[PDB]
Amino acid sequence: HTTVFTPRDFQVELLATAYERNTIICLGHRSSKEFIALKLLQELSRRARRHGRVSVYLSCEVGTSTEPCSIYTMLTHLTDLRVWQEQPDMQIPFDHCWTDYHVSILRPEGFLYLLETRELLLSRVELIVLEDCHDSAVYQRIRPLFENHIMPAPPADRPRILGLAGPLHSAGCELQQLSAMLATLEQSVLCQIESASDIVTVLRYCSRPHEYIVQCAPFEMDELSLVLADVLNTHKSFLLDHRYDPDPLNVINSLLVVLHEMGPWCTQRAAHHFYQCNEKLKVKTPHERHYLLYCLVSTALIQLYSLCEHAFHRHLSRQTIERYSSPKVRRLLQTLRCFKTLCALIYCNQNHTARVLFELLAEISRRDPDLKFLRCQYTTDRVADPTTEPKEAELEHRRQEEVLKRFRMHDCNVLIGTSVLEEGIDVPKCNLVVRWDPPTTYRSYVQCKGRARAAPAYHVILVAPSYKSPTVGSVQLTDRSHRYICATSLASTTKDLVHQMAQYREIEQMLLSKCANTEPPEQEQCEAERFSACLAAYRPKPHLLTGASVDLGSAIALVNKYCARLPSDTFTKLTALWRCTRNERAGVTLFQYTLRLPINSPLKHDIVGLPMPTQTLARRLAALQACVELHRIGELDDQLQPIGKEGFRALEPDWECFELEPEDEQIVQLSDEPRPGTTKRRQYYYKRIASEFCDCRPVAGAPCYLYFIQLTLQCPIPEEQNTRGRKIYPPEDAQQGFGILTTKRIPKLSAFSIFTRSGEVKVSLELAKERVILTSEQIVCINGFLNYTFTNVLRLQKFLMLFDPDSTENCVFIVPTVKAPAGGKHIDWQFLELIQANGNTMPRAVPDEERQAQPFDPQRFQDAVVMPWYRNQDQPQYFYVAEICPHLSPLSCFPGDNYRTFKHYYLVKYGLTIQNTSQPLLDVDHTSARLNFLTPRYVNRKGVALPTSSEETKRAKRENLEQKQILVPELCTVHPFPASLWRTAVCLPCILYRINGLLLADDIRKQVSADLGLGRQQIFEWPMLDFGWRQKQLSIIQATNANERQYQQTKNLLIGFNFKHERYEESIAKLKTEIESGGMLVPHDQQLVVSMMELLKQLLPYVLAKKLGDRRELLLSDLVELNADWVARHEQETYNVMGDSFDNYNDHHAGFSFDRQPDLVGHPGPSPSIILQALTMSNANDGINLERLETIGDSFLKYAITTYLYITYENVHEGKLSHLRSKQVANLNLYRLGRRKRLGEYMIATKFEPHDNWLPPCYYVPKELEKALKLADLLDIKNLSSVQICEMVDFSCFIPYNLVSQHSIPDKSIADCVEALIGAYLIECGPRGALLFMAWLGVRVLPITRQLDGGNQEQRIPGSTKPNAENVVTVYGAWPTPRSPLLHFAPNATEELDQLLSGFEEFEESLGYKFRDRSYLLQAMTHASYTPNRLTDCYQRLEFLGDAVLDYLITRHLYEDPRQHSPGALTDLRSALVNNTIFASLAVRHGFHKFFRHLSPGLNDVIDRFVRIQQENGHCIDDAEDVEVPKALGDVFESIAGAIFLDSNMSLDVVWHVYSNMMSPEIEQFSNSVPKSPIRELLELEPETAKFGKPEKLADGRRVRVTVDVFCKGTFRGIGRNYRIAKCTAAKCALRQLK
Amino acid sequence: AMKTPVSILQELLSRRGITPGYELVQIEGAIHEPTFRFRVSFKDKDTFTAMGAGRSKKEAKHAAARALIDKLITQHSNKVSQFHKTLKNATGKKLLKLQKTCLKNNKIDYIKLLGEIATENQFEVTYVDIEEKTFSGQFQCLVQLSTLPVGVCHGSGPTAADAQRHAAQNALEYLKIMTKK
RNA sequence: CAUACUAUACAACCUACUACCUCUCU
RNA sequence: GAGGUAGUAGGUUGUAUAGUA
Ligand SMILES: *O[C@H]1[C@@H](O)[C@H](n2ccc(=O)[nH]c2=O)O[C@@H]1COP(=O)(O)O
Ligand SMILES: [Mg+2]
Ligand SMILES: [Mg+2]
Ligand SMILES: [Mg+2]
Ligand SMILES: [Mg+2]
Ligand SMILES: [Mg+2]
Ligand SMILES: [Mg+2]
Ligand SMILES: [Mg+2]
Ligand SMILES: [Mg+2]
Repeated sequence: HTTVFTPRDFQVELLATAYERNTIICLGHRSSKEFIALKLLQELSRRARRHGRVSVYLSCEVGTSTEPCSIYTMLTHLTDLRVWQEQPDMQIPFDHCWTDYHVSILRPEGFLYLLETRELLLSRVELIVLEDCHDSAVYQRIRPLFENHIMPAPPADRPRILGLAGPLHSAGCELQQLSAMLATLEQSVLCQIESASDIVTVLRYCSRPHEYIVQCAPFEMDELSLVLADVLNTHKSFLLDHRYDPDPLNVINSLLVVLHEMGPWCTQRAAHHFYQCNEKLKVKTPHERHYLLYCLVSTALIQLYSLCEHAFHRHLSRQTIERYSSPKVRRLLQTLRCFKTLCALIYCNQNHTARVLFELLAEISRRDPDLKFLRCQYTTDRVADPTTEPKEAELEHRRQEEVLKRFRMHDCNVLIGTSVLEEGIDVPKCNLVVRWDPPTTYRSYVQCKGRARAAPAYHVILVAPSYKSPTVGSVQLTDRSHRYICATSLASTTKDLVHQMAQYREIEQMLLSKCANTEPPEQEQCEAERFSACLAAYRPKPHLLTGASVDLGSAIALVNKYCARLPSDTFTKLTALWRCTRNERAGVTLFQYTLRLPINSPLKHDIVGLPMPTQTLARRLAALQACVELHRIGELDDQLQPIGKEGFRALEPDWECFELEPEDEQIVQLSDEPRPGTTKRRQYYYKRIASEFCDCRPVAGAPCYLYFIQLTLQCPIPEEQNTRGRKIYPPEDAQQGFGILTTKRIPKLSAFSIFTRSGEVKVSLELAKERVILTSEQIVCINGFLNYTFTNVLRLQKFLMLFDPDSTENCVFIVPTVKAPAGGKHIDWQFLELIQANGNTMPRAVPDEERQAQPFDPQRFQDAVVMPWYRNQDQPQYFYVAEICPHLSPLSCFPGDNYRTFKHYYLVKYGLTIQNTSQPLLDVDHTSARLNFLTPRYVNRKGVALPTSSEETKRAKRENLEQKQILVPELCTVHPFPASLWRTAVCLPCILYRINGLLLADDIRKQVSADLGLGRQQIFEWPMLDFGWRQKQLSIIQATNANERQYQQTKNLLIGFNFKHERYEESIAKLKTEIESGGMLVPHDQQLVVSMMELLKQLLPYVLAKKLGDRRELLLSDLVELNADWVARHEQETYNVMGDSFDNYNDHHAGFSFDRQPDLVGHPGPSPSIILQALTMSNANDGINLERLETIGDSFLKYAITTYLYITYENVHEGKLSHLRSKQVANLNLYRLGRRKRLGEYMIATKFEPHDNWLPPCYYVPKELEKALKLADLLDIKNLSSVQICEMVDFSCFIPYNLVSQHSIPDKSIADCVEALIGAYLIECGPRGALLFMAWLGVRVLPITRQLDGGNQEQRIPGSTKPNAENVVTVYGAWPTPRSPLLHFAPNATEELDQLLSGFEEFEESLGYKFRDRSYLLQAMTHASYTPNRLTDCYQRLEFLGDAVLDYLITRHLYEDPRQHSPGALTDLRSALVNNTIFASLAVRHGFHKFFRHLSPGLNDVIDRFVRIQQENGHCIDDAEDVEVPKALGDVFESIAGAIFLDSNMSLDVVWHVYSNMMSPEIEQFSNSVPKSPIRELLELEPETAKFGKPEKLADGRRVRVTVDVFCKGTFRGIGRNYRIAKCTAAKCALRQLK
Repeated sequence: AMKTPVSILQELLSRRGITPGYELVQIEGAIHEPTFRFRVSFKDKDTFTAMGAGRSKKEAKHAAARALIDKLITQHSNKVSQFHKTLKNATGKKLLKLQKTCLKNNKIDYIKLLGEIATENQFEVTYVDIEEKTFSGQFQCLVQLSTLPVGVCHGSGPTAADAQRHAAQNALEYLKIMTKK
């Protein structure tokens, strides 16, 4: 990469040269030729779509069959050009004149047919792509076209004559008239050969190794080889004349040439391979005579093997090869022993020679101690098919892929290949190449030589006597052979092949002479680095001379280190487009060296270099200028390297930092705990009680607010769960109620509902319209009542909890109320006096006389509680009254049989005689013990009800007496609380818990409305807290069509290269003398191998002592100063461009809108119900959850941070913007923001069990009993201090937080609340309210305009913090309009945008949105490798925006589903719907690849095959070779969404409106069914039984295989480009087969 | 015994009424084991309270009741070599005679010698003379031997007897050289 | 890779309901 | 009312595997 820049791949180089002029592309492969033809068809269509011009593709394999050719599919699948290829016998139906078709594919005879009809005018055509013209017949067909249309047509009116002839070196015939053949070719078709291909651009821009031709010796033919040749000539004539009475000549012939050129031991080792192949083939013989023939061959190979083994193993491996082999392998071993990384690519001619060379190299490597560093692998050619005998095909596939893996990375050095190693296979950079055979043409000479790019490199060809027959005739064994059995022309071939090598060098000099861009010699670079290395460098840190340095060599090696390290894919090679140009000044020649940078780079102008005397000096100084401008604009650091992915530093002052609290900093810097921001770490937070409920107890004199708890039945309980058949008891009609006395006013709150034994009851709080002034005796009255209600009646008082009548926490009074008989409600003072009259009273075990005193009353036991006094004395169970029964008696029938009547039962069980027999009975049911009435008792949260009771058990429990509970009214004590008041009392704790939670959410809303003007501060009632409720064969043909353009090509570049058309000898003789005398022919008996003022004067001879002055070197600013003075002195520098016009012009010339914003000014903010829901964790087991608000809040977070990272950093690419987003979005950041702004303590994280998780009002926990492991004294010390008087007076036995005041909460759940509150603020108060909430939390994502406070601002324009010591607010403003990247470095960049955007109006009609700034559209389409884009950037960092826009659009639309998906059905309906495959499928379906601009070959092929397989599918969604997906096209689908976002003044509604017409029918199709993804389905339906394996590497080098292992069902494998696509297709084939 | 210790404690305490107090007081809601801890009381006015730990709340109640109760109380070359030994096990003196004597002499009748060698190593020969004529106008024959795998040798001559004799001499020197080791 | 959104299987725990057993209550 | 089941349904956390950007 050092001193030559980096070359473009040869396809676009040929594209640029054929853009420049007429060009005969001497390219072999038809696929690259078709890519090049496609690309100049669309570029000169863009030039042609101005006044109306047509470009033709006159062709020869077209117009006999009715099928479209490959170029028809290529050009109507992948462009918008309507091609009209001439079908056989066109009749031109109706009025269909040829003007309205862009490409107009034809036949040459057809082209003259409309040329003489004056239809296709030769002036009006813009391009004439004549196809393959290196053959005689096509030339004779083409001779009437250009013999008759050169004289009337001036070269001004003649279009470009692109002609895709074959590879020039294997073209036509002969060698003498080669140059005259090409000369007549260019003179006929009016062209110039511009062959710049991989044959050429390894010689030109890559290393050129010193090649060596070595003669070994002729094989002086010894006695062993004499005997072996005698035997083989004895059987050769016998095999020649075989017969049959009612193959083997090829395997008896080609064995002899191994003896002729490699020796007798190699003859043995090749006869073993032939013997194994013959015994493989001879068993399947169906013919008797052929069986005898193959037995003859196999036994002859046997006797040759045994003769050689007995020869050199009884009479006797380095010395063995030295004595019993040919000098050719001795020369090979000398060449290999001269070397001591080595990457060897020895070739061969036939597939058996490779294997005997394999045995030879292995034997020497395992025997000779010198060459122990030789790892040998080998390959053959490929002939057969998978259709016939797939066992051999799969075995060869698995062998060759392992061999190429072993050669690939570093293990195997010597790889003794065959003809499959030339095209196709990608291999490591070769060091020493040994062509064993002489090359057939120049193709096998430099598709083996012109691959070694390391340059300590040698390409050595061992040569010998040529392939000629050493046979003697049909004679039998000789007398000398009998004696051996019983006892025991270099110059001719070398002259002809040196003439052949001189012909190859004439070919390569011809190819270099046809190159457009000329190269200086390496002596010029040696002269430059020797002479002119005294120019001052660039040191941006110049005080220390050990760091920054850009010299002459480092500059030219430091632009290929910047352009490579850029955002690019595998379909993109990035490079700088250098141009030299010449001028003369003061009688010397100078070379201005213009550069250009990749459009990926933000150095978006040319660095027009300064002149130098040579060209390499111009190159090195222009790279100096490039490095200087690179660092001055800021792309380089102090080490003059590109900044890199991590190394980006933010510029806005709110960002960077990212410093947590020290309690979080210690863990994030120690790394030994569970990580913060994750659910693995836990922290205990205090349950913050409300502001209005802390220190609020009314005192004697202070008028306190009274708040009745108004309950109302809404949904009565259906009778299917009424297993006891009890009466429905609505609390609205109940005479006695409950109320709250407090001294801080409760705000307006949302009327929630609890689910009790009478159904759903809505709970509200209503004010008393007269204030209550509360005296001092009534203080201890209420203090008695609270202790009674929450200690005796409901029994919630724990041992670690005591009644503190002078308390701070939970400090609200509760009063028993009553309906006034005249109307209204008030406080029941008589009831509190009655309650105070009897305290914790022992129920009285009354004697017989009291029960004998009065009869039954049917008014005492209406609304009563009937606890029994004969059992459970200290605290009785409380029973309701359900039915009074006059049809039962104490003498009535017993349920069971073990006892008699109820009176008799009561005397026999205890001893209570009943003195009333005429009394009725009481059917009762128990009181509540699970006090949590928050959740519905009989319904899920999906809505579908749980099962109710069976009719048998319900009828039994409503009829049979063995169930139910029965009490006599004279042996039970009526509790003072009526049953209606007991039901209200038992539903009190859920009312108070939910009212505290709603007040906490109101507290958060109050805090943000105080801080950032976000909502009202204090006050209309809130909305209620509601809980929510074949063809496949026709497939192969299309794939075969793609492989068709490879298939014949291989044969077309293997054998034919035929059909010649119709000074050199002196150059051949000169090259012969040069190759024989210059040491490049190794002969057959040797071994292989100034003063600064005058230097400145000659350096710039175009005054110099003043600029030099006293110092040593010259500054670059001084250099451009003298050139600018020379410009001002001497008029103009009119320029000759020594060998671009490719880029030019710069160095030349109300249905759910997604962004609904409510008026944030004068807003109530969000409702505390949905802030409660966002504060409600999923562990709460409640009817509200944050988890559907977290997945919309997270997506809005990611979207808004992506947009702000796009607007501020208008020069950075996405590779570090994603790093900044991953900093600012991560759950560590959201957790530290939540812990900073008090969110661990505001959440609910447990099922509310009132016996364990609640402080009742005016109760106080000492907060020390949990860490500890009379009562009046305990009071008086628990207000003073805990630890000192405390000490003075199923593992981890130190057990954490007491349950009543704290709740354990993980970090990521606080991040979940952060995202959930972002979503809650989003839903209620718009996207702007969400943005201001994130600014409130700490992620600052909006601009700051610090303005002066305008004298009690009053309105408080929102997002404006409280003023500091000076009256200055910090009002947040809206997002800024970014910079349109129409980079005006061209004087007419608007007309250049209109020219390069030609014909996209079809795409605009295919999308609907007419762009107002089309540079965004061009930035979205342009690939990273579309180098003629001198107008904008590439598309990567805009796809970065579009992905986030699409993720938010999908997740906010799918959140709005009435089906109310889970978080998992919101992920899975998204992650199966924003995928690269489905994005690519809508891209192909809605015409995106038809307007995607790129200049990459591999992406063009991939896009072509995918559009073919999609167009055969109607655009619907061995080895498992499936079609790869164009990742570029899915990224175009994302980036067009991004460009529509940015071009529309940043609105998501226009993006959704445009993308609905593509995505939304398909969206309903996913939203009904269950799509998943092929790897996800194959691991879902097989939840454990699939196991995916480690990668294997194929033989090709750009293919990976996968091998799914579905256990005990089938092991399947598939291939693909990378791991992702290959794994997807292998699991897809497993899914498709296991159905 | 089949009664749980919760119900055992309830039965033991039912002799004087009494409603027990169960209160879950202490959960370690840790990262992978949620451990519960209840505490059992015995009235709030005069005189008992124990604690109980567990992994599940039913087991927590059980352990608390238990505490309260207790408180109350390659190879082809190997085939070639195996062929060499299964030709070697024919250890007759004819093989040594063919090894020691120079076989320039063609005076012997080779068909009886090859028959003796074939019967020596339990083989049998088969002659196939091709009836069709060569371009040189001479007879050609091929001889087949039931070896491992079966083998065919060659001979030709102006007569069919000459072809058979040439193939027989080929078989003779053939067996001579694979009796040389 | 990293970083958000997470899925399935398996394990533990909690919670709602339904039908039956043993005790208790009746 | 308490305890033991059995099933359905909700979750929560851990482990393993994996999707999508
Ligand atoms: O013991 C439970 C049950 O017998 C009683 N009960 C009675 C009547 C009715 O319609 N429903 C009902 O549940 O209530 C006792 C406790 O049940 P909850 O704890 O309130 O579910
Ligand atoms: Mg209950
Ligand atoms: Mg989750
Ligand atoms: Mg997030
Ligand atoms: Mg989250
Ligand atoms: Mg999950
Ligand atoms: Mg029960
Ligand atoms: Mg479930
Ligand atoms: Mg992606």
